[PDB]
Amino acid sequence: TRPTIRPRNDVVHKQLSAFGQYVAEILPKYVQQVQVSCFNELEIFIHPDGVIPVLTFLRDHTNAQFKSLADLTAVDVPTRQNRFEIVYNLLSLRFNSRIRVKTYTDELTPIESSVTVYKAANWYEREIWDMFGVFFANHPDLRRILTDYGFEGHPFRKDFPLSGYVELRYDDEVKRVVAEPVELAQEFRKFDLNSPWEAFPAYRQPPE
Amino acid sequence: TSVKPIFSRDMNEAKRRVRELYRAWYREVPNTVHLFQLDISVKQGRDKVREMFMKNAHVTDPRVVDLLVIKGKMELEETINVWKQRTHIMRFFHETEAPRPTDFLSKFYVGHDP
Amino acid sequence: TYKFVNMREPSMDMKSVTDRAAQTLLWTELVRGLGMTLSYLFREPATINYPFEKGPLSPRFRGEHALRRYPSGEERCIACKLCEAVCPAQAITIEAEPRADGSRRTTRYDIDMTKCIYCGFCQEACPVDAIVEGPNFEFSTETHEELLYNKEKLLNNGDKWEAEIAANIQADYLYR
Amino acid sequence: ASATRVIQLLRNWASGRDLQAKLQLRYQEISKRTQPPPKLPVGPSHKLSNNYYCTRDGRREAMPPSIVMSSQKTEKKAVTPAPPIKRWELSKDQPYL
Amino acid sequence: GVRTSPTGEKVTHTGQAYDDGDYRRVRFSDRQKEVNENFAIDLIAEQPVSEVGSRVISCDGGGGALGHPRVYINLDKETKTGTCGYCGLQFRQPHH
Amino acid sequence: LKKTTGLVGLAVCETPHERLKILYTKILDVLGQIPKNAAYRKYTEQITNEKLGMVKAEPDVKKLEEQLQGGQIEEVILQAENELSLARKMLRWKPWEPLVEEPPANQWKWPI
Amino acid sequence: NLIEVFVDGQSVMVEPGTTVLQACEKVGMQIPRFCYHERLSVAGNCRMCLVEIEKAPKVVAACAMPVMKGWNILTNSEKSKKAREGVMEFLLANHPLDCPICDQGGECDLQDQSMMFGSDRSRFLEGKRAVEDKNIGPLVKTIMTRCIQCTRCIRFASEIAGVDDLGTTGRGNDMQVGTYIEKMFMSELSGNIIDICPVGALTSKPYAFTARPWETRKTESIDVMDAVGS
Amino acid sequence: LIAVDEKLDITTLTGVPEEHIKTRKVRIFVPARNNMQSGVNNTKKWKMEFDTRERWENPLMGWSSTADPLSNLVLTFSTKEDAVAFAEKNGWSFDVEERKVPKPKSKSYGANFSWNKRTRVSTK
Ligand SMILES: CCCCCCCC/C=C\CCCCCCCC(=O)O[C@H](COC(=O)CCCCCCC/C=C/CCCCCCCC)COP(=O)(O)OCCN
Ligand code: SF4
Ligand code: SF4
Ligand code: SF4
Ligand code: SF4
Ligand code: FES
Ligand SMILES: [Mg+2]
Ligand SMILES: [Zn+2]
Repeated sequence: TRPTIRPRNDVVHKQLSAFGQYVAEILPKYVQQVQVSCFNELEIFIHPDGVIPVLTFLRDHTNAQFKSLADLTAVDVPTRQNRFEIVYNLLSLRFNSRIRVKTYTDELTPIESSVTVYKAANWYEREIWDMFGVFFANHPDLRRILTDYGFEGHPFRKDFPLSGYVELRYDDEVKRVVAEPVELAQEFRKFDLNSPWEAFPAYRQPPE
Repeated sequence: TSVKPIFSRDMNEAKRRVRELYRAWYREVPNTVHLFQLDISVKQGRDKVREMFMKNAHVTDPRVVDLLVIKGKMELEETINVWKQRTHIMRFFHETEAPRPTDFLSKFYVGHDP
Repeated sequence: TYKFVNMREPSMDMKSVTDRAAQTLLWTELVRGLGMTLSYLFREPATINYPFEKGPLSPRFRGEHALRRYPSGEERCIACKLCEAVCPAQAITIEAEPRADGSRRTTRYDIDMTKCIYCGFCQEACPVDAIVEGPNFEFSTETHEELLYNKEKLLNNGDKWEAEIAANIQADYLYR
Repeated sequence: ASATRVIQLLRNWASGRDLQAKLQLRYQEISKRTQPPPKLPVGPSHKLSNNYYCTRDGRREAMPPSIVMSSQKTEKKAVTPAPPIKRWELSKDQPYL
Repeated sequence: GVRTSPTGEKVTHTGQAYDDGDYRRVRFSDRQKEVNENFAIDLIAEQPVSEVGSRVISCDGGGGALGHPRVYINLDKETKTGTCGYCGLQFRQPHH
Repeated sequence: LKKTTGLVGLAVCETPHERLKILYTKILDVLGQIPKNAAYRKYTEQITNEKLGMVKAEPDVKKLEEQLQGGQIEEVILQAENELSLARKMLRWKPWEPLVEEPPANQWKWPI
Repeated sequence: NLIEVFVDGQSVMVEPGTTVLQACEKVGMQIPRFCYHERLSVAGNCRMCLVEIEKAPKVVAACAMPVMKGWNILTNSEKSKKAREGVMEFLLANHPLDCPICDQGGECDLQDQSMMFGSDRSRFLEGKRAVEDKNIGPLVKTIMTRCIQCTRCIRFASEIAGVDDLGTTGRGNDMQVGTYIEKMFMSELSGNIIDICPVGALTSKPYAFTARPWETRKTESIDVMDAVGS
Repeated sequence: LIAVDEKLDITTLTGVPEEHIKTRKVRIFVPARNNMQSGVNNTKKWKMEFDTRERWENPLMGWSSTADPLSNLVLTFSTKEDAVAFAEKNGWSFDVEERKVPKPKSKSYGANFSWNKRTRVSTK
């Protein structure tokens, strides 16, 4: 045996691969890619305007009853033309499975709101808008959810500073809390941790 | 190229939306001054609304203008519903920040900032 | 497997109907709750007589920080900055230089106790058992500045608490 | 605990149980605060031979995800993400409360 | 071994002492300066030098797993003592 | 025949077989408007004929629920309705067409 | 003309005389190394760059072995991994437990390559070797118990700085690097032995104990002490 | 779909202050290899970082203070073109440094033992 190595499940890997091929065949218009990670997670990369068709299919189809939306989030990758990557995590209770659907967008391109498919998408898309700046087209009530009232900027973008630009204090002259430019008594000490030696050859990129 | 229009297909429709939002913000300043019990004048509030509208006057992209009017509408509805406090309304005015020097000699005397 | 938490139906015999009617008219379950509260009244309270009685603690407890010494009196800290590296909250500030005898020793060792999250990573990462999180937990101050400890304060804490710190480390060092 | 026989009887009658059997205050039944020293085990990788890290390296066996289908790159039966979940069985210990 | 600056302020084991014209001395008015009296340099100098009859010795600081990482010190230079640099402990070979 | 389905908001159906036959027939009728070569049409037609054959061969409700493996017969009816709605929408969306557009050159490359 | 070799089955066109290490570098693979520097001559004594060829029963020194036509270099094979683990085991077997008091700290090649290419456990149940510390002037601090005898400082001194005052005295496990006499290694290019020494055997004396590599921020500027503009 | 021919500009939407948009010059570069180690894995990607601003010493505790929000902000890009496009759309000034790669070198072990050339080494 190998006590310290995580065991694999080739049966589940095969089942997920088969279902990925199934979905890719059923929806050729939008599905761009299908992957299965080696810890058995199915991932479907679609064109950004197939969000409603693909999600409605994955929710209503008899062989894919993904009735529950576990999560909805975005990832900011500045090096891409479409920096923002919208991620949908679906759970199928009927087949005891989970799926992931991935979409891309940038600052000025809206993504169709999926509140007509899942009701949790309401607050999930409000948070995505608030924290990343992604606009969702037909959203019942799209506004800030987590940031302070009047907060300027979207803090989860990679180019946003960790401590932001303004900070609050109470001013006795005006008898109210005021917003003033940030100024740190001890500046955050940035550590360079990355080792100059390659760790995982299996992910080595071509020299190009 | 052929980019997806968010709300407006041309700059004229974006200008129309900007004018509608300006009318909405202009007609709400008296109510805001009354409800929040601010010590400013209605003229000061309208001048601030014009100034905030006018610092985006250089934008020539209909999509950026659509996003600006979307955010302006959101922050108008925060004011109308009294979700904001007097704190934020007065944060629009920077009444506590010291006057930052703008000439080379004053900046040179003060410190190392460009 | 599963079970139903509320899926039973009442019996409709005349005796059961009369019993339920008596419970409705004569507040039987309400009196039962009264009896439970009275039972608790005649039980013994669980309150300790602080500050003359203290709650139980263990050798693993993480309280106020301290810098230790060798039995010779020499400081254990060698200014290796592993605690500064591992500190989640960035609450440790360290600056070092060669001492007059050439030792690798700290000149500045600060811990912001208002930034510290009392996680104990610094004493896990210390290779010489210099920085420890002692047993003291009653060190509340009246001003914020008094909570920004420096090297003199931490060495004073170590000197004051060394006996108990040594005993706790002796008790718990075989689990580490 | 320390209680008069009358008070214990009244407490038992009021609550309808035997409180002395299940007490919420701890009287000398807990472990001693001083214990003998431990001696913990080592593990499976603490041998002096036949123990090469390359044969027990979990991280280096991670792989990039397998590309099932890519756009860039008989009658098939319809599939499901997994076999349908089996119906749960009602508990034998206590099916109903 | 504490020492007093010409301004009356105690000098710490790092040599810190505010200047005469430094305004920051105001913080100690009606209060005190936190200074630890024991100096590690003085105490470790007070420690004696151990003599062992071997070229290489090992020091773990005392206590085993409760000390510092065990290191080996080469006692070949007859003009100086070998110092364990974790704990500052001096060792030597018997001369003469 | 049964008092409850155990699910809040899901009512017991008195005539499950008739409703299932109606729903499956309607689903098959909607699928006839989809192009024959569409992968969606073949798969859901296959599973609908598979389910429709069972509802016409087993008159016992418990045995039918066992054979369908869809939970309860009310859940099966609800899923048939969801499938019918999806079939109509897919007829509107027409997802059998070739890919709308390829992504940019490195849109899914990771790490990056 | 260029010959064709294979690194892990991938074709590379390399000039004759190119070594295995340089061919792997060409395809983007950096072979572990201690004694090899590309600005110095080739020593081949640390044996850290041993790799497996497809049909060769024996591992070769990648830093000193010219590639032959149609060679397949197995950089991540079992033989290569075990060779690296054995070499790292010997090095760490005699190394001292000085990491917290070592300026090389978070920028040590012994540490990084031990975390990447070595085993995570020690089989050494003996006593370690302790080496007397030499003195070569006010700039470079020598703690020679950490030396791994890679002879980079000797090659650098000689070839680059034209000073032949460094060498190895004795032989066997008791081989030492130094001057054999109390002589100071003073040269206008003396800190580069601080740079090229992979371990904390040679460290900067002005910089001693002041900081750690992760703390520091790096600003890329140029030198103004002379008109070279380094 | 609509056609608009403009340079992308999102400064009005990012919420950055005007001074931190207009007075900032970022440096697009590939990091230089740390000379203390022989690894080359940190020289793969392009970095974007801002110009250094003032840091002073705190009167209490003597810590290092700052008033520059963008002091610790470092962005990672796979290509110079990506980094430049990001800087341009965010409106910062930028200076680009061309990547420096070591030139190929001719290494020969047998050169250590030349019969008539100076490459013969005096020691091993
Ligand atoms: C010879 C012929 C004689 C003819 C007379 C016959 C009368 C004798 C029999 C009838 C007597 C019935 C008792 C009357 C009081 C009944 C009140 C009642 O309606 O019961 C409860 C209502 O009462 C309550 O719920 C009480 C709630 C508040 C309880 C909190 C405090 C009570 C606990 C303290 C105990 C009080 C002890 C009283 C002491 C008095 C000392 C002066 C029913 O309400 P629900 O259960 O919600 O359902 C009704 C609709 N489905
Ligand atoms: S306990 Fe945790 S947060 Fe506190 S100083 Fe130690 S490492 Fe930092
Ligand atoms: S980890 Fe320990 S020895 Fe290292 S700097 Fe911190 S307190 Fe000092
Ligand atoms: S040279 Fe490297 S491995 Fe050796 S003690 Fe120093 S940091 Fe540790
Ligand atoms: S002192 Fe450093 S450079 Fe010289 S041989 Fe030893 S490890 Fe190599
Ligand atoms: S790097 Fe090749 S043997 Fe040292
Ligand atoms: Mg070095
Ligand atoms: Zn020691």
